[PDB]
Amino acid sequence: LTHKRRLSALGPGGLSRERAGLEVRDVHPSHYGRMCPIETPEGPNIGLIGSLSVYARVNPFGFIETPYRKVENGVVTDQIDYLTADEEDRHVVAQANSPTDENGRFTEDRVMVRKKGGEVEFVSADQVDYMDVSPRQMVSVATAMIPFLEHDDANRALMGANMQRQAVPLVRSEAPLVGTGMELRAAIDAGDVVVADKTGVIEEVSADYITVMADDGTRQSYRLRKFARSNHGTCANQRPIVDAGQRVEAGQVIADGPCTQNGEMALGKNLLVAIMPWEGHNYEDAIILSNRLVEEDVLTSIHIEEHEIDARDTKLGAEEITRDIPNVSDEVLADLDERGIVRIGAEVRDGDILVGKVTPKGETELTPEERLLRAIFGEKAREVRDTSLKVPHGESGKVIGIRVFSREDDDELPAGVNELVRVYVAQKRKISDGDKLAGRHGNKGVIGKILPVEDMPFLPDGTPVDIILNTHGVPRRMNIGQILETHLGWVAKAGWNIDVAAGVPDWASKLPEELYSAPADSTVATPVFDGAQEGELAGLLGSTLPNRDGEVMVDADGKSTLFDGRSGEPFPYPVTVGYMYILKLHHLVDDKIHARSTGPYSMITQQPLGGKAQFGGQRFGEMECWAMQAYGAAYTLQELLTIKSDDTVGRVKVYEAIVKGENIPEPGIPESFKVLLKELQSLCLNVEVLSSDGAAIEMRDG
Amino acid sequence: LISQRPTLSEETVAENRSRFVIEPLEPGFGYTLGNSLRRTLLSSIPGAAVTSIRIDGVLHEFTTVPGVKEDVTDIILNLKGLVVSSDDDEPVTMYLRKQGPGVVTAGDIVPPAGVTVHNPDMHIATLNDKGKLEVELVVERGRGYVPAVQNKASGAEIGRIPVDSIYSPVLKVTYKVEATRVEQRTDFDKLIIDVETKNSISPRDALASAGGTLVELFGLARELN
Amino acid sequence: MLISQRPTLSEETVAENRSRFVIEPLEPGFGYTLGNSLRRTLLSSIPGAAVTSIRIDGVLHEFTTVPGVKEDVTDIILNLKGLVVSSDDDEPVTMYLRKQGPGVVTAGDIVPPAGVTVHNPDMHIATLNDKGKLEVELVVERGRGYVPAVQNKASGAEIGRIPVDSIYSPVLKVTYKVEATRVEQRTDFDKLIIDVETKNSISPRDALASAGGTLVELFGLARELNADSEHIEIGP
Amino acid sequence: QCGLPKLMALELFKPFVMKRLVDLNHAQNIKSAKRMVERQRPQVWDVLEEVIAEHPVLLNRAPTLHRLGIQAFEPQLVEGKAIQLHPLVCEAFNADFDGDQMAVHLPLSAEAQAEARILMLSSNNILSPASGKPLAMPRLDMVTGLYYLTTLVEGATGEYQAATKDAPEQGVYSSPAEAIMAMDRGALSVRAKIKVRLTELRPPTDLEAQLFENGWKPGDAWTAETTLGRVMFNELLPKSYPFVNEQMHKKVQARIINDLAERFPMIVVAQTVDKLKDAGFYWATRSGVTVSMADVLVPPQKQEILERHEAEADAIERKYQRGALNHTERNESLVKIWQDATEEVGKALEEFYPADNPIITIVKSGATGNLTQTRTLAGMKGLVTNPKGEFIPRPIKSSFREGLTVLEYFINTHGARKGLADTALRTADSGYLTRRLVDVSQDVIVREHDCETERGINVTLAERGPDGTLIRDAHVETSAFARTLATDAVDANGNVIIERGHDLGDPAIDALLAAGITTVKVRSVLTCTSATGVCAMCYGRSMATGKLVDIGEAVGIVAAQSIGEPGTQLTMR
Amino acid sequence: NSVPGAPNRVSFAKLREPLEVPGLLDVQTDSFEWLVGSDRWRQAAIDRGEENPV
Amino acid sequence: WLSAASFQETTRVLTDAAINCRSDKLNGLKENVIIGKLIPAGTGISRYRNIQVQPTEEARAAA
Amino acid sequence: IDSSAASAYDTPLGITNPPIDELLSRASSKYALVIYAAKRARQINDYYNQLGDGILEYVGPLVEPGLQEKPLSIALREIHGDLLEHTEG
Amino acid sequence: LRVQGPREVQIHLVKEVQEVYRAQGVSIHDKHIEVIVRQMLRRVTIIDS
Ligand SMILES: [Mg+2]
Ligand SMILES: [Zn+2]
Repeated sequence: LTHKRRLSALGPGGLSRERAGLEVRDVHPSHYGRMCPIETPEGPNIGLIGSLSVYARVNPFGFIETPYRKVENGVVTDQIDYLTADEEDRHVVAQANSPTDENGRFTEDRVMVRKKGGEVEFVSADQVDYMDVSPRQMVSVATAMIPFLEHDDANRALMGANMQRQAVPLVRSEAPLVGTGMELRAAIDAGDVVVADKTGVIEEVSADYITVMADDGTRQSYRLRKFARSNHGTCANQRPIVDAGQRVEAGQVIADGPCTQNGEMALGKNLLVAIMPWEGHNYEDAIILSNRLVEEDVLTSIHIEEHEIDARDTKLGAEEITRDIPNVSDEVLADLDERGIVRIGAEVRDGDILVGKVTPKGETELTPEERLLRAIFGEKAREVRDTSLKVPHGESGKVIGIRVFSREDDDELPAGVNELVRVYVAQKRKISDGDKLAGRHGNKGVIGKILPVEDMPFLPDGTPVDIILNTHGVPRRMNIGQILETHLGWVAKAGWNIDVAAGVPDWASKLPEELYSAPADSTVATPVFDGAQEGELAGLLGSTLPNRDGEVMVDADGKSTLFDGRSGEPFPYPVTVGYMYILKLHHLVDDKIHARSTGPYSMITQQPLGGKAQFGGQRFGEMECWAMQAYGAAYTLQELLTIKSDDTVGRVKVYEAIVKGENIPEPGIPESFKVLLKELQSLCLNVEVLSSDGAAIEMRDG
Repeated sequence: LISQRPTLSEETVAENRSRFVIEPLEPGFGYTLGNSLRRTLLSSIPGAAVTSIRIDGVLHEFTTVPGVKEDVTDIILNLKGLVVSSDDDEPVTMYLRKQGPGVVTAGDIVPPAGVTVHNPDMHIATLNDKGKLEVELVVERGRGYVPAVQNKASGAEIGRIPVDSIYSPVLKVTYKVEATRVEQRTDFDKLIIDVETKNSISPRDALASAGGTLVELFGLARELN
Repeated sequence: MLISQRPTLSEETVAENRSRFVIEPLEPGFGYTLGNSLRRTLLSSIPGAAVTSIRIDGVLHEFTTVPGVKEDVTDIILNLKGLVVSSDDDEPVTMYLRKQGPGVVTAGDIVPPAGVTVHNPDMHIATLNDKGKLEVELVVERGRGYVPAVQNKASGAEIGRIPVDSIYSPVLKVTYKVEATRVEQRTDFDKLIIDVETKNSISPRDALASAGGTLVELFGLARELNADSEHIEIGP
Repeated sequence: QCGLPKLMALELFKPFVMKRLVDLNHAQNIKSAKRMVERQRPQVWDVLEEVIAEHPVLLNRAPTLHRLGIQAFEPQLVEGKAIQLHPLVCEAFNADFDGDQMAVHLPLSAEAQAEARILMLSSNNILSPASGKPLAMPRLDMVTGLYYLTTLVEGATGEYQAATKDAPEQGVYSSPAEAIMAMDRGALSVRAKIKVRLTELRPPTDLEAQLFENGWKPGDAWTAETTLGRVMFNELLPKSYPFVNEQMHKKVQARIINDLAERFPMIVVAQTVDKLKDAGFYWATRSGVTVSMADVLVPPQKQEILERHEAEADAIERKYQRGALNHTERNESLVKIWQDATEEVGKALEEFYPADNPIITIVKSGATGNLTQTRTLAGMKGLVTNPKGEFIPRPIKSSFREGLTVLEYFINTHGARKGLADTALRTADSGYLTRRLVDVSQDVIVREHDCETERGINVTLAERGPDGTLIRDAHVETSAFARTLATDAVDANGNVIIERGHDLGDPAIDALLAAGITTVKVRSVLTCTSATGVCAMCYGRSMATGKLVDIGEAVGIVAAQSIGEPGTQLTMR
Repeated sequence: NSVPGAPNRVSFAKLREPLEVPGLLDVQTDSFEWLVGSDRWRQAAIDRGEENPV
Repeated sequence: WLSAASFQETTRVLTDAAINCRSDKLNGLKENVIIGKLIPAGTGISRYRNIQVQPTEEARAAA
Repeated sequence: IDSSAASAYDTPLGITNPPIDELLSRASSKYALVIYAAKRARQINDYYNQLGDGILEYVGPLVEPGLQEKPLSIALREIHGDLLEHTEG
Repeated sequence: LRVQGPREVQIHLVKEVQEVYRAQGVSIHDKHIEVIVRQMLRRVTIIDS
């Protein structure tokens, strides 16, 4: 949804990331209601990419319009007018939060307004001729789902908005305890939910099809996608939430999406949190988790990988996919069927054969030793090269689907292609060390320890906490929104009953009539710029209802006396506890780990390639060379420059010496220097290397 | 110096809960005993739970059964909530098989001799007029948490679906001290520990097993001197 | 069930009265169960005897200094609190300390009554000046743990008594550290290390044995609820 | 030590594993060994653990701003897929655990392994090459833990009480062992003053002379009036280091570590730092430092100050409306009024906040945070800036805890986006400057020991003195330290105080100031007669090792990196 | 309350909403239907006031 | 000319070096880094590279 | 005397088993200690991989090695034991 | 440099760099600045060859 609503300032006919100074990367005062000032990339594209506001529309000429309420003679009317920046500058626009009477008359004589150049000033009520519609008009869709946004710094809000788009779908989703109300609309308009077309009753409901009868007499059948790979490898499946015989209405949600529960966006889970250092395992933005998350598959996601191999038509011969595989053992081909492909549901480990393809090799002059070995063992030398598809390094899972394309079956294959088979591998990844978790307020951090159930500090009732957050990270980052969210979440999943006896309490004068009491496990909504205040939050904390034992575990300050899991002695001071809604981000060590001992090399310059998918090495940049020179380690720098990167004979000699246990040979001349020499001579520059005598040294040794 | 040895008493709060009191104890010693008992109860109490299932018409976990509202993943997630007690060391096999419209619960599973299900009211799957479910489960004993065992390691077939097992039958254990026992001085603790189980075993048996394990450990900690 | 490997206990002498006991291998998570319980039992279970209160002749009202001896009241009290004594009678007993003339007063000058013995006759107490006397009466009780100085139990019957803190436990300092080991591709088994320092009236091995015995008695008391339940059997 | 994932370590050490498992007859030849390694057989892991013994690897994190960005560690195997890093080297790598990644390189030859073990070991690089201040020192959590442990609280449980006319002194313990036994019973607190007899801690270089005429040997007993926490902290320090008996602020710990580095071998300093880290982590979790809405209090006089300044601003605006004012004058007056209001609110918040508040404890102990951030969190946000770089006459008078309005949040977004956009440009300019400085000064390498030159550089120690006391200059630690004198220091009534060629230090500066000498002539690389590069004596003491600079060390690169490293935090004003 | 089937969620909001949130995908669908020239776009242009819908 | 060419303004530096026919003596950190030779700093100098290590006479005889 | 006995520390572990300061005292500088150790390790490794049936020229480890101790560790132990000598060039 | 001499320009450069570096609470020893200042005064112009 955010990608579909993105405004980009880069491309043909626009700016560039290099030719743009600190003049366009600023929030002009005309962005109020037309472009979100919070949501923008935090990398090199900061300020050049944004998102539309919630209420922003587009003019026929291409300008962006926002609605305003027309107010005349100090009385706010019910007519909405859309004004662009030019039409907004001439008028004076008030604030959406200004108090109004029952008819529309302003109670106060001073009203906050915005002038032509912004000029936030107080003017009389008769001067006002326009007013905003909602306090959350300036924010986008993603930023409108952060509770207590006004208490957070702009940088923290930006980071939270950016990280909120990287959450992965979990096996089972759970709606947040505290939300902002912009979750039903986001889920419905995102498109991954199923919406009934006409009212009626449900006839047949299954895991893969839903049939809805209608009052008119027309039957509608809905097909639900089940375990379909998305663009980024995650799993997207839809599950019904209706029952046979239930009566639905037009516009009602019938089946949830990947991250959806009953039509509400749900990207994470509600976990009990404690704000305290713990033995240094949560030092410097780290996170400690309980083992209950691993045991009960709370933070578990399904990732689907696709492997494809094609047998095209070659000049030297024809490529055929079959289970010949001339040089293997017998146990490798246990899982392959008659046509040379793995069976559906057969688990494949790293290095296992998925698709067996044999391609012609052509006439080659084999070494005499190889010919002698083949003659002795009787394995005939056939002009075939083994090109079997194997599971890449560090990947595994369970095969769930195989799709085979053939030209003879009337398929629109590209020219020169005869066979094409794609194999899908599905894997369930549990939470583990190194995976990144983050909330909605810009607080991120990798997991450094997963303690068992017994080691976690537990409430006096006996409930262990599930996640522990460092204290020192909150004050220095100005994100007390997370503390307020924790307090309100604890109030939310406890139930409260305000004692209205002897008059309504002073702090609860402005509370709605439906917030005076709520049962346990209730859900609350806190809009962005008009929600719960500090006083109401404190009153709710002080008026919660006890647990099944008739005791209150958290006092009026939001703190509790946690015990110690591994010692048994209670902590000397109370610790803040509550429920925090955290998200699992798409930065997993399963995809970030990389290593290399010997791999592919480039063509023009004999250097290793780059990238995890290409099995490349890590770049040793100029700054690392400066550091090595500063240390004084000449030999390490020499070896890194020559015998690991460019010395062609040096690499093989080093590998042989390491295998045989001998000494590492002396390095030679890197090939990049010879390439530079050949490039200089092509510019009519007579570069020659002189020896001690003065005669040139030839570079054509071989 | 007091020669009055401590004694243990039991009081029942509910069917599956109990409260035990140990008194008198030396000052500063009530907490540590409670912590040791809680850790042993939550860590090393043996039990029984399912380990693998095999549905009729499916081959892997990431699929759906025709006529069933819940796919195989949801069925597996629901099946992890079964509390089953077994007294046979080697794995046993249970059978579940229902056809036609209705709701499949834990009461439709027919267990062999020596194996029982303590919650014949949970929800597994719901079937319409065109759905048939036939799944056989394997029950094995153990303790702690054991992850899924792969087909390659176990040398199983394709239709067998490994399932995570949680053998621990203890839900929630807490403790509190009073420091109210007085014989000649007013500084003697009184440990009060609350035990709750998953109805698989009575709390008395869980406490007895924890006491036995700790007796073995603290006996080997002194006999090998 | 059965444990993968039976834990073993070994002793490493560090000084005249000190040891570093190591218990390994242990199931993951049992190291912290054993360590704190053993520390508490070692510190506050073993019975012993120590000085409860003293009365110094010549010092009745002002507890500032004792004439004729270089050490003041505080230094004498600190020196006496370090005295090790074993008593056979549970009821309190009274000892006497008399020295005449200049010299050095040691713990060997105290006359031991029946059933009361001292283990450090070479402990410095006070240094008398020229032509000085020192008569101090010591009260020895028996108990366990460490009990602070209880105030006077009388409303003025005795005024010369000087209550002092009593260190009944023969074990002085216990520190436990838990590390991690590996057996067969399992870097989660815990190894328990205990460092125990005790007085000269008992050896650290005997203290550990007594603590283990008391803990076995306690958890057997907990076990008697159902003696035929399934538990973890260490073996032989 | 560092944690290395088993799969990554196996991939890196593949040839060594192949050779070793061929030697152990686990495979018949090289191809079989390679197949076994690729299949990840169970017997591979034992060989892998055997071959990574005492084989250092290099860890580097981009960008590498100075030498301490690349250090050598001893590898270890872990179950997970994340590299475990020591918490004391986070400052050296400038790394935080929120998604950062590091690259691991493997030295191969004997020379490379020797260089990794000796030159680039993480236990040998504790002191910065730029200023000499330590980097592997407790910070954040450890500093707060030590601050809680070593602080003193009056009126705590079981404190020392003077002897009365009826009872002796209460709170005197015969040994720290009895003190530990007492606090476990609840009768003592680690922050209560006591008198405990110590027999294993050296006297604080003052009571030693008074008590022990000859010296202090282990086993001697003395009475110290301190708290149990300070006793534990002094037990952490080496045995021959005198008792400190001070509240361990960040500066105090830095001074202690510098003294240990100057007086003790680097291995002892490393062990002491590890022990301090362990103790700080153990005591940090029991310090009771938590953040809550209630703990974020507001001053009660903030409302009155805001009302008074609002009345003054209204009066100024009314005077402007009468015509007897200018827009620039009105803006300047409003800016001054709101700055005064912000200062008053900050002072009120500082006075109102208790000393036991977790936020105040974190800020004052030197762990992290600032007074400005504390004022912003609770109180007045302060004046804000336009996107073009101009103060707005209307400030934000509502704190984050109370909740900002729409337009104030809009202006805050303006400021935050401006700062975020400026940071990247500043960092890029700093990188360019560092590159130019490194590429310029590369032929400055130490070549000799002494060039035998009489020339030098005049350096001032004391300028005037209020009454002839010769007050030390505030910038003498970076102008006169770690330099060698060129000529003998001669004062009135000429006496040779410090001889030629004596490396200046704190005692040398103190002696020079006490003798009435204000200026000295120190040798510097500006005036050197060396044919190629500079010499060891002219360069002087190396800021990292702590002794004379080794012959052949590249000093130009070190100087360029030291100058260009603090470029990101150099805010333009 | 606009959505027929929605979970109950008590709200702390104190201001009545004068205008509901518009369709979040109109920014592209309306533009593309203008480009094609669909009948609904023609009707919308006629109702909005125009001279010649093209 | 090699360090100057590697630093900045490669075209002008190369043209000036070609016209002047300058000779590079290959004594520097960057020049030796480019061609893969040991830098003349730290352990790369002649004083430290030419160390002769032999067992002492006492250990030679005892072993 | 505490000042005379300032070289008191716990038992070094692993890669720092030979104290670095004592090695520096043995050699002249950290560079002409890296070269020292590297050349001694190369000599030891050449001794291990020697043919055996030819001419014995390089001397083996002068100190008793461990089970699978690295040659560099043996070289450092020999350096710390004053069992070698060197002459700078 | 032209008016006073090569010493005063070195003093001025070191002082001006340190004033900028000391304003942000950054401690850098003068011997690091002195190498760069030395590398800037290694050449002279020829007017009477
Ligand atoms: Mg980072
Ligand atoms: Zn010189």
